[PDB]
Amino acid sequence: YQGVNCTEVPVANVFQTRAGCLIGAEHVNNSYECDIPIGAGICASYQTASQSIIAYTMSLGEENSVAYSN
Amino acid sequence: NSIAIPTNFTISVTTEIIPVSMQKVSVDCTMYICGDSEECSNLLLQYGSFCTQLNRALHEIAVEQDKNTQEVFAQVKQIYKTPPIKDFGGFNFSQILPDPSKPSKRSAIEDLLFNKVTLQKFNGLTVLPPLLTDEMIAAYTSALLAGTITAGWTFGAGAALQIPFAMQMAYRFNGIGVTQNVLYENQKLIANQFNKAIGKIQDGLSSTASALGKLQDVVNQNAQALNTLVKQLSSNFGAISSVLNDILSRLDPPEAEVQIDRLINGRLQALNTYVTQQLIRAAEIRASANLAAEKMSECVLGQSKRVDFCGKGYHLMSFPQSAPHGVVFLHVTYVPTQYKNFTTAPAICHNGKAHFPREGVFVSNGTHWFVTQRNFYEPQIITTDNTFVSGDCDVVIGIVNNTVYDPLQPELDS
Amino acid sequence: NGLTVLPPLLTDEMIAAYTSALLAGTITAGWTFGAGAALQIPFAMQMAYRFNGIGVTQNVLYENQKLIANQFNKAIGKIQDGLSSTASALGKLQDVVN
Amino acid sequence: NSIAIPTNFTISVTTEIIPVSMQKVSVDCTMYICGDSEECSNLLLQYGS
Amino acid sequence: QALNTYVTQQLIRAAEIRASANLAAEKMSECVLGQSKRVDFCGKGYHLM
Ligand SMILES: *[C@@H]1O[C@H](CO)[C@@H](O[C@@H]2O[C@H](CO)[C@@H](O[C@@H]3O[C@H](CO[C@H]4O[C@H](CO)[C@@H](O)[C@H](O)[C@@H]4O)[C@@H](O)[C@H](O[C@H]4O[C@H](CO)[C@@H](O)[C@H](O)[C@@H]4O)[C@@H]3O)[C@H](O)[C@H]2NC(C)=O)[C@H](O)[C@H]1NC(C)=O
Ligand SMILES: *[C@@H]1O[C@H](CO)[C@@H](O[C@@H]2O[C@H](CO)[C@@H](O[C@@H]3O[C@H](CO[C@H]4O[C@H](CO)[C@@H](O)[C@H](O)[C@@H]4O)[C@@H](O)[C@H](O[C@H]4O[C@H](CO)[C@@H](O)[C@H](O)[C@@H]4O)[C@@H]3O)[C@H](O)[C@H]2NC(C)=O)[C@H](O)[C@H]1NC(C)=O
Ligand SMILES: *[C@@H]1O[C@H](CO)[C@@H](O[C@@H]2O[C@H](CO)[C@@H](O[C@@H]3O[C@H](CO[C@H]4O[C@H](CO)[C@@H](O)[C@H](O)[C@@H]4O)[C@@H](O)[C@H](O[C@H]4O[C@H](CO)[C@@H](O)[C@H](O)[C@@H]4O)[C@@H]3O)[C@H](O)[C@H]2NC(C)=O)[C@H](O)[C@H]1NC(C)=O
Ligand SMILES: *[C@@H]1O[C@H](CO)[C@@H](O[C@@H]2O[C@H](CO)[C@@H](O[C@@H]3O[C@H](CO[C@H]4O[C@H](CO)[C@@H](O)[C@H](O)[C@@H]4O)[C@@H](O)[C@H](O[C@H]4O[C@H](CO)[C@@H](O)[C@H](O)[C@@H]4O)[C@@H]3O)[C@H](O)[C@H]2NC(C)=O)[C@H](O)[C@H]1NC(C)=O
Ligand SMILES: *[C@@H]1O[C@H](CO)[C@@H](O[C@@H]2O[C@H](CO)[C@@H](O[C@@H]3O[C@H](CO[C@H]4O[C@H](CO)[C@@H](O)[C@H](O)[C@@H]4O)[C@@H](O)[C@H](O[C@H]4O[C@H](CO)[C@@H](O)[C@H](O)[C@@H]4O)[C@@H]3O)[C@H](O)[C@H]2NC(C)=O)[C@H](O)[C@H]1NC(C)=O
Ligand SMILES: *[C@@H]1O[C@H](CO)[C@@H](O[C@@H]2O[C@H](CO)[C@@H](O)[C@H](O)[C@H]2NC(C)=O)[C@H](O)[C@H]1NC(C)=O
Ligand SMILES: *[C@@H]1O[C@H](CO)[C@@H](O[C@@H]2O[C@H](CO)[C@@H](O)[C@H](O)[C@H]2NC(C)=O)[C@H](O)[C@H]1NC(C)=O
Ligand SMILES: *[C@@H]1O[C@H](CO)[C@@H](O[C@@H]2O[C@H](CO)[C@@H](O)[C@H](O)[C@H]2NC(C)=O)[C@H](O)[C@H]1NC(C)=O
Ligand SMILES: *[C@@H]1O[C@H](CO)[C@@H](O[C@@H]2O[C@H](CO)[C@@H](O)[C@H](O)[C@H]2NC(C)=O)[C@H](O)[C@H]1NC(C)=O
Ligand SMILES: *[C@@H]1O[C@H](CO)[C@@H](O[C@@H]2O[C@H](CO)[C@@H](O)[C@H](O)[C@H]2NC(C)=O)[C@H](O)[C@H]1NC(C)=O
Ligand SMILES: *[C@@H]1O[C@H](CO)[C@@H](O)[C@H](O)[C@H]1NC(C)=O
Repeated sequence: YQGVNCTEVPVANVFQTRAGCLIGAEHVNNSYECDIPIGAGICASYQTASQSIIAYTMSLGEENSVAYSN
Repeated sequence: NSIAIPTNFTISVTTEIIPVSMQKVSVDCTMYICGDSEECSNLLLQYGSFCTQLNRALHEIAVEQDKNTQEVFAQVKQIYKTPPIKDFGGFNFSQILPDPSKPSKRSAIEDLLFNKVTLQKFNGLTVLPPLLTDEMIAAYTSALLAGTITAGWTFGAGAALQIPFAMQMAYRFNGIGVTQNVLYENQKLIANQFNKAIGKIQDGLSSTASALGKLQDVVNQNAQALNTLVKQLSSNFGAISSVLNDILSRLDPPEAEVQIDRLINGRLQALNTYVTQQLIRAAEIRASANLAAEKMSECVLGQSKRVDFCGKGYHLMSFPQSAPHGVVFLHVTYVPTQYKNFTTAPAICHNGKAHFPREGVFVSNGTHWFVTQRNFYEPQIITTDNTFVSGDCDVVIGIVNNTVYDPLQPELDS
Repeated sequence: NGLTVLPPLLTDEMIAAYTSALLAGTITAGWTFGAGAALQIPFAMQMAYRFNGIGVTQNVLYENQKLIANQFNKAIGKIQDGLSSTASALGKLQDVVN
Repeated sequence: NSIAIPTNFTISVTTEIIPVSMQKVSVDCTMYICGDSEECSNLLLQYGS
Repeated sequence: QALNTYVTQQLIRAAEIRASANLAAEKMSECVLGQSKRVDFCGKGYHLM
């Protein structure tokens, strides 16, 4: 529900994101590559554990480190 | 028979601003025309499927905006962290690298840029947020800049190791037509000029306010379009009033239908005009974004030989900085400053043969003859290692008579 | 009927002056041009320097200068005659007006 | 095991034509629709801007 | 309706002309003020002037 407040959402597994109210997805805090874009940096995907859809913040890539010298 | 050759140089830094994306807008077709009314809603179904077409067009524009941003900024998927040792041979990069002491991981110049751009729902109009937040854009830009600075010409190939910065500067000096010894003997002066130019750009941004007119124009145009669309909702269009509730509460259905029809036609025309002009403006913005992506890939990740594609002069480096709905480039160039006069010749005749320079020009300061390169004055003795031989001394127009030295005879004598 | 056409900001003489200044500066200043402190660089040296950028050595130009100049002059004259005879050269510019 | 190498050259000059700008036109909206008529002018104000 | 049609088509034509002008400016800066290594950007063959 785009641009809506869950407290209260009379027009309506409940989570308040920066893009609106999301119903039917489970929130996690592990970042991954975007699969289905929601908006404001939030992405969603379904994967194994059956019929479970999760919402996470997008990841920008694999970190790289180099040895510093002169 | 004259030629001018520079005896000095200066380092120059300029800026460039390019729009990338614009605001995303969604509109409810029936709510705009027949907001909370059933007679109007039932009359609207007689017109077919205009609302679906308008909604589809606006949705395609909204998707294209995110595609533009993704194409411009997310080019390289490796994240490089800020070097812990800020030793780059004397080059100051503090004003363009992220500030670790602030909650928003922006550089000082990005903070200056993000403070110069400034700045109806129940009519069915909604603005929805972009996919990538500003922090993500800043992170992409920072990773790109740090990787370019630290990895040199390796960068995306993987197995990256810290390449010394002065080696990169010498290698890019070589691509203009100047030998490395110039940089390795004027390093401190070059670094001083670079730092002064960066500070000058910072001050110029801190004082002037009209730098970002390119980015301000897009916002102004979009706001004006939306304001006109909203104001067209109070027109009469030949009916008795511009309120549906009034005419529903006053008149009977048989004539209310006629006047509601007039109002419906007016509102439909307004929506059509808005959508068409938005489509054209989106096409223009897409062209600008394509230019920005080409500029990034050809100037930030390599050297460009195209004239005036990366600022005025000979291109050395360029650094990106993020701006609201846009991108800013900082081009570093080489500019010769102090010229001097000499006499020149096309060829040298020594003992019945003509000599041409392998590189550079033959130059004379009144008595002696030397050979230098065109972009910096560095005379040296004319030998058989600097030149090559072709033909005799009667076809070239303007040949001289003296004189080629052999670097072997002293060795053979001893 | 309410329709008006209003003139451009730069007249044709100004456009011609800009073009002439650009061409003369390019011909006389060679690779210096906009850097300032301009001095007349001999034209044959510019031609040799641009020959070097293709993959041909300078001695070719310095030994075939007269033939090269003859071919250049003949080509310029041929273009002039072709413009003086043919009328459909500027269809690109005619289409916009039409 | 063969190769061809030129033994001569010629200088060539060609042309190219590019449009730059077009004609500038200004139109009076009310004079076109309701040229010199007050009833039409007053009816036009009902259509907004 | 007539005025609306005229204005819209003029807008599209102006966009096309602007693209052509951008090409002309790039051509001037890359072919008149320097040598170009891009194939067939400045005529057929190897570019000199
Ligand atoms: C090629 O181009 C470069 C670039 O300009 C030039 O060579 C340098 O030119 C700069 C000026 O453009 C010179 O800088 C000035 O030097 C004067 C003498 O230097 C002595 O004094 C300073 C004082 O700090 C010492 O640090 C230095 O080591 C020397 O002992 C100074 O009098 C000047 O300082 C004054 O002005 C500055 C502001 O400009 C103030 O900040 C100072 O406090 C002071 O009031 C200034 O430092 C420099 O000396 C030149 N040589 C170098 C860098 O080696 C030439 O034009 C040219 N070089 C060629 C052809 O070789
Ligand atoms: C090149 O890299 C060097 C480090 O390698 C940088 O040097 C430091 O830069 C910081 C940032 O400008 C300086 O911190 C500043 O300190 C000021 C107070 O101390 C200075 O001024 C007093 C006199 O009042 C001197 O006695 C003292 O020694 C210092 O010189 C603060 O007032 C500054 O804050 C002000 O400016 C910032 C600009 O970002 C504003 O945001 C603030 O609101 C405030 O108005 C600032 O914090 C530090 O002093 C520098 N070190 C030294 C030794 O001078 C160079 O800045 C860097 N240069 C470039 C061009 O990149
Ligand atoms: C660049 O360098 C070249 C070579 O070093 C110079 O070319 C020589 O120039 C000198 C003059 O400075 C020439 O010397 C003169 O030659 C005359 C012609 O005779 C020669 O040519 C004929 C051609 O048919 C031959 O058959 C003949 O055998 C000779 O080889 C002579 O008549 C001259 O003699 C007269 O003048 C002298 C002046 O001192 C008197 O002493 C004599 O008694 C006599 O009156 C004179 O010797 C020489 O021939 C040139 N060499 C060639 C190969 O052409 C360029 O001049 C020089 N250019 C510059 C700008 O410095
Ligand atoms: C290369 O540069 C040289 C100079 O360095 C130019 O040479 C002169 O060019 C001008 C312009 O074409 C010539 O002037 C012409 O003179 C004609 C009359 O004299 C010629 O013809 C008679 C025979 O009738 C000969 O006896 C006489 O010697 C001359 O050869 C005029 O009739 C011409 O005018 C006609 O053409 C012009 C074209 O612009 C039209 O506008 C006129 O209306 C008219 O129809 C013209 O004025 C001059 O004669 C040339 N000099 C010499 C010595 O021949 C070259 O033209 C130039 N070439 C290129 C390709 O750039
Ligand atoms: C590489 O390519 C070049 C370019 O073509 C060629 O070398 C030249 O080839 C041209 C022919 O394409 C030659 O031009 C002709 O030369 C003939 C002999 O030249 C003598 O006679 C002329 C008469 O004016 C004298 O001026 C000259 O100095 C010589 O003494 C002439 O008979 C031709 O003139 C006739 O035709 C022209 C029109 O073409 C008329 O205007 C004349 O009045 C006359 O009727 C013509 O001039 C040219 O000489 C060649 N030059 C050189 C240096 O070779 C070759 O194909 C090739 N060169 C190589 C491989 O070395
Ligand atoms: C929409 O929900 C947000 C919650 O994220 C509200 O923001 C806070 O709401 C609580 C109570 O709902 C207040 O006590 C806080 O002061 C609010 N914070 C801020 C920064 O405003 C927000 O008020 C809600 N909006 C509406 C219109 O109800
Ligand atoms: C990841 O998410 C979990 C939620 O399941 C976090 O656990 C909660 O964290 C909040 C604060 O962020 C606490 O107030 C709750 O008490 C925690 N709940 C439980 C059951 O532990 C977890 O902290 C998150 N991970 C990180 C690193 O913040
Ligand atoms: C590049 O690789 C060399 C070895 O191939 C690294 O040398 C190592 O240096 C560390 C100390 O910094 C020693 O403890 C190791 O024993 C060295 N390796 C060998 C095989 O002798 C070098 O450090 C690497 N470059 C950087 C910047 O770390
Ligand atoms: C380039 O500068 C030199 C100075 O180094 C100029 O030489 C002068 O030439 C004039 C005659 O042309 C003499 O009267 C002066 O005495 C010369 N000056 C010196 C210091 O010798 C030279 O003219 C300049 N180049 C051009 C093309 O004028
Ligand atoms: C400029 O010309 C002068 C001659 O007028 C050159 O002076 C001589 O140069 C040689 C070799 O360069 C030295 O061995 C002599 O000792 C010099 N003589 C004097 C009196 O200094 C000078 O070298 C030339 N300079 C340049 C940069 O071309
Ligand atoms: C790297 O080497 C330079 C000399 O080449 C020296 O000045 C500098 O202190 C060294 N830094 C580190 C971190 O080893």
